Amino acid sequence: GLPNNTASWFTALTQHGKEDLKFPRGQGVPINTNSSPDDQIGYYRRATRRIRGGDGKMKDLSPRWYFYYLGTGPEAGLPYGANKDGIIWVATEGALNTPKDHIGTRNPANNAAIVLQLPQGTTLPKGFYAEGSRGGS
RNA sequence: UCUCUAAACG
Repeated sequence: GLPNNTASWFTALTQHGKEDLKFPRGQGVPINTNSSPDDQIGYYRRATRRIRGGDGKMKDLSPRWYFYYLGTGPEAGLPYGANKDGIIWVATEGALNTPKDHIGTRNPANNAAIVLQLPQGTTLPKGFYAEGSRGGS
């Protein structure tokens, strides 16, 4: 198999406030045409860019938030709904609680990234900056 | 509550 591709396919949100990207009910799984109905299960996590030591640049900005598919991204070895700090788990009725082998080992670096967007274009948390809801007034 | 990475003004 190819190695674990570890990064998010999608656009990442940036913090304005201080409270974590905590959804109601487990409802917050994004849309992506190049994915099946079984695929639609995943988690949100933080990216403080705050360095434990070595191999990264302090930049002082607010933090970011990334999504991953189930059994993919940095927490790829957790099952669904696991009890770890700064992970927010999300699922659809229609998804399967299996890890995503192809989606978790293939190469995102091949193109542009996928716009993070909810079903119906449901407006993401006011605490955060997304690619939608641009321009005024 | 909680440290994680490629610049932000939904």
